[PDB]
Amino acid sequence: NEYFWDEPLPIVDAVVSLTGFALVGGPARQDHPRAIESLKKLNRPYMCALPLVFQHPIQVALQIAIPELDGAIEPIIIALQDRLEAIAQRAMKWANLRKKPKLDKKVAITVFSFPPDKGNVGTAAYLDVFGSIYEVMKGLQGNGYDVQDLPGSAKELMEAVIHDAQAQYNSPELNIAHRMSVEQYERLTPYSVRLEENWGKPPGHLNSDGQNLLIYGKEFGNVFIGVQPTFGYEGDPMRLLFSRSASPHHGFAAYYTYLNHIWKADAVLHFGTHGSLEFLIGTIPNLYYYAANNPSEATIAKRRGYASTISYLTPPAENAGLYKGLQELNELIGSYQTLKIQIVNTIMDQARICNLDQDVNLPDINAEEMDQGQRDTIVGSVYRKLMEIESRLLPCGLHVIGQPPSAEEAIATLVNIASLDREDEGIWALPTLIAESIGRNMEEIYRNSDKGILADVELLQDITLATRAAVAALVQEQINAPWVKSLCDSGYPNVNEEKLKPLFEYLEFCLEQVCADNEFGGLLQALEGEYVLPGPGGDPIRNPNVLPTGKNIHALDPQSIPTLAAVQSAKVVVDRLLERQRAENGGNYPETIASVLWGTDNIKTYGESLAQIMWMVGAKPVPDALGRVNKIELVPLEELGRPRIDVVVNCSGVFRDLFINQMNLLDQAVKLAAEADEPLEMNFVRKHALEQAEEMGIGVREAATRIFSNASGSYSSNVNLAVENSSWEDESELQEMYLKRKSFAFNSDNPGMMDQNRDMFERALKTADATFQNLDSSEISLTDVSHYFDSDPTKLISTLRDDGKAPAAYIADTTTANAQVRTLSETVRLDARTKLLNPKWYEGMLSHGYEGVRELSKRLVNTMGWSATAGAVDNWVYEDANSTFIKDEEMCKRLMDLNPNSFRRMVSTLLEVNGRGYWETSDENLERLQELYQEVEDRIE
Amino acid sequence: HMFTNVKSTIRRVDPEALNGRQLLKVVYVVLESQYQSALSAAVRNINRTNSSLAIQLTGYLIEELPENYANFKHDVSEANLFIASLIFIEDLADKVVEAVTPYRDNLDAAIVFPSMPQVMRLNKMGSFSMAQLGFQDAMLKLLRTLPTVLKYLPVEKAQDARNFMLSFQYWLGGSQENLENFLLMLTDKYVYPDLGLDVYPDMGIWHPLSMQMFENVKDYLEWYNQRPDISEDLKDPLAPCIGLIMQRTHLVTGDDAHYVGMVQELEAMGARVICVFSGGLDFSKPV
Repeated sequence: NEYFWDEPLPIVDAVVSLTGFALVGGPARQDHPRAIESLKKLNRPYMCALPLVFQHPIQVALQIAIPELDGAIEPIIIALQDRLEAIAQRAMKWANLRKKPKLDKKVAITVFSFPPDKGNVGTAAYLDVFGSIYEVMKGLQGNGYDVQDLPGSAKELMEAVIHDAQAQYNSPELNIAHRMSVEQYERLTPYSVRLEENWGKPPGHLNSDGQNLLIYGKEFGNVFIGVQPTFGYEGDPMRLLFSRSASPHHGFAAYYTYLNHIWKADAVLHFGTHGSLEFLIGTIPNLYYYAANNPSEATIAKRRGYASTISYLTPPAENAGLYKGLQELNELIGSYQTLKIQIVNTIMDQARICNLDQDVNLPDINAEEMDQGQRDTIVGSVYRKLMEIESRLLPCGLHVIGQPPSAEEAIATLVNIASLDREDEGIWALPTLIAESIGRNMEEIYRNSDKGILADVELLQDITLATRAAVAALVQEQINAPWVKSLCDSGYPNVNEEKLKPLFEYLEFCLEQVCADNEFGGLLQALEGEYVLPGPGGDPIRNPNVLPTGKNIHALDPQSIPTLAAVQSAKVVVDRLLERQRAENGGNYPETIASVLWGTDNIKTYGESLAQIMWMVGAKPVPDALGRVNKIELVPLEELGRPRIDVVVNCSGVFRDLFINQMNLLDQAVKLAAEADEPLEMNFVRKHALEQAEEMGIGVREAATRIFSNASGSYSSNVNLAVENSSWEDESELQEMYLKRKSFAFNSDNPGMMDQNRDMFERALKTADATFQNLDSSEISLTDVSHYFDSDPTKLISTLRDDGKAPAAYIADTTTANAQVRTLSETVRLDARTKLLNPKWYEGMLSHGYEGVRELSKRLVNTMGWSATAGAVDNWVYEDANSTFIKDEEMCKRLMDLNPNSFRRMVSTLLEVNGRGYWETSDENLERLQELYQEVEDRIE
Repeated sequence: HMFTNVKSTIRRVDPEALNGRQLLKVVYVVLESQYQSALSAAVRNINRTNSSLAIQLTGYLIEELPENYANFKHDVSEANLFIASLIFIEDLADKVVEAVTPYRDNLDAAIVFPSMPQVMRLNKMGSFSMAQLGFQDAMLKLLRTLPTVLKYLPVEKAQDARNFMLSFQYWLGGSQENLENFLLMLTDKYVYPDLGLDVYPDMGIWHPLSMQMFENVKDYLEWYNQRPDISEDLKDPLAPCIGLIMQRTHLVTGDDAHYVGMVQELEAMGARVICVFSGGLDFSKPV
């Protein structure tokens, strides 16, 4: 504030901090609001470079996360030259964004994976790519940028970049923006030779032509829309399991050479659609439009692509609703009521027609020989499953950047915001208040609703409807510029009105942030060489501070989790998991549970899934005076009330990158448990560790190695790549690759040395009785991305176990106040019923056209992944998918015309699940699919 | 009972990889299992984070001393630091002094916390022993007596006695970081002085009998009046109150023996004391 100023004006174009600290520290606890306030006034690009660079993976992980909270850009990832030059050149280029006139600025925008063929599908971006690019182009043009020949629409935009994309008359072909020669190539890219190990001498099959390298895209004045069809690539990850290493082909390198040394872009804009499978961009300022609900992958981009990650809202979430057979059943259950035998028999019949017999226990007994309760609980349990399907809050569509939701299409998002207690802000959820007004506990209703008690299942729905109508009253009254009258009109007149006040005062504030249009504003500020406001990810419902969007989003201080609320919520989930495991399998406790840790959900819940694993082993985090969680301790068996349970923990590469300090804590806890002087029947960790130590000839502590991940620099088991390329022969191949890639053991007694320990990995996995993951959210669910099944060891454990027994598979959901520990199959069915097979969902997607079909195949490809890793997909899922999308001749034609490439993917996927034995169906269906594959093959090729 | 108290089967903690670091060897014999686990946690943490120092820790509970006793004598012989606390068993105690006394000169330091007087006589920190001195309540008794001793000693010997008081306060704290500072303080001052082993506000209020600094008068006086070791005369608002000004650096270094003696002398005379410090050179701010 003193030396960077002179009404005074800034005398600096860009700031590079070399301290490695927060802008505003102290003794202790960084002050980010006062740093943000200062950096906003100065309004310059703020870059930070840790002094560690100019010379303990835990120390690095803790340090690097702090400047990110200040909104810092990272100009860096034996001599000083490369580091000094890297920081200097990027600081200059960032500074040049101010010194350069607006009409001379050249903004490049690269698109990934168009047309959407094979390779990795990427992340759950929920992005209308070309629809968003078009809005960006017009926004730039209408602000003073030289955008020449701006097309008439988004459809016209894609047509300009992808000639005949819909394959009507000629085959789809990408617009060639430039043809650089081998001479020009090798001259401008010094690292060309290092790529010749896998691709040989340029050009080489990829991006040819045959003499020149092809730079796909199209120029529109000072704005260039480019296309990177393939990274170089996914394409059979089995080719890289040995001597061969990964390297992008010449075409991929040639693209960024064009932007750096020929078109000379001043700024590049990417979209967070392919996440961690994206890592040559150079010294040019690198912008990303990342989803607000994906902080974890946004920070990887910050640390691997020197990126500034501007956020966009995911589409306005809607209740999934009920449809077809599910609707008829809802109506059947609806009465009852006034009809109160024969109906219960038909309710059970339609429930079996909807295949709900595998979600709720439906005996072969007739209703005539049941009690009053036996009939009440049957219809009550079927009903609660229907309401779970109907009330699932998920996006049904794609988002266009700069196009915020209306007040109307934000009520559903708002009702769930109102359905969560918040001690500070100091308000209670609407349902709890409504429940309190009639002398009830909202969680007692939840617990009873889970048991299938009709009186409580109906009461839940009534309170839900009362909540789902009251919030809409506040929204409607906001539109024309009342919610208490709605509560009375719903039947709850004794609601604490004192507490109703700050609640709706909060909800109205949230409404403005949901509908705020700051997304394009963030891009401008970045391009103008200004300072973009930093904000937190990721889940708006659980944390409305993620709103509004258009900010440079970040993750959190890895020493701030788990919170006390997180560890308490974790015990509940664990107790629920164990209860469900004892029943239907015991009732003995499992001796070992295999879990996966994702960074994403731990950011959103402040360490819940992390805290679950601590509790399984009987350990607790110990915050210091400053509130930093950097210690851990065992809890006495008296407090645990059950045996310590052994764990096998699969940490994602991303989790390892962001939270290696937590991996350190976990490994400490597990080893403490194994050393505990406790009876073996009370300590399954020690029970196993002792046995393993003898058989391996090592010490107990070393035998207690349970915390694993990818090797440093690596991400995923590559199972997702193999599934997306259909490049594997049998399940043993996938599992072999899993054991090779995921068996790198973390050591809290030697943190820097993460060595492979496949022997320990297998011995630990052999003892697993259960498999466990936490659901991130409804938007990022089991079929929305491929990472879940990628880390899934379910079938692997079957082949490892001597008894060949398949472990029980569970998925925890804490995205609402009603925490559920579902089985894997139950969750897969929930995804199928609410997304792929749901008219409300697929029609919403298809209403965006070309990119809508891509979303369909994505959900279907990931479903196939679950068949390969766990076999958790019921046959009716594929059969119904084939019904609505392929047997329907009208829908089949609509799909093939909208998007030949994505339709081709749906066909082959259905063809594949049958070919491998996951889908049994009539030959008439297989013959039709086999033909449709040829019809679309010809259109494209 | 193991059901209500978490106990460990591990007596020995070794560094995974020595590397280019110096090795500190510590032997403890203790009664409380909590300090066993806290010491171990402190040692394992230092081994995994410190880039110039590694610690080997071997320990036994007093009853375990018969196979173990043979290793005990050998561990003591190679030890830099010897620690003992709450040792109250006649033949057991005698076995301890027999094993320590030969190497009492070899040990860089020998720290015995409230035990049988026979064991207490093993205490040796630099020039300070159980000479020169003129369950939880027993530790407070000895702790509060230490400042009263400082004045009768020369400066260099006073600081040794203060370091003893300091390591005693860390021990009573019992936290993992308390014991880490305990070991690192003992190492830097008596074992590896040339290793350069090296939260404090810019200015504040300090009292030797308080482990935390105070950043305002209110918090300090609140703490002052709750002290059970002082006469009610000191808490009287009409009591003589003397302010002391000192450099923060001597507090963060631990070389504050004469400051501690100054505070004790004033209090002994019936004066309430307010010691301010600053890291800067404008001492008008704390004033």
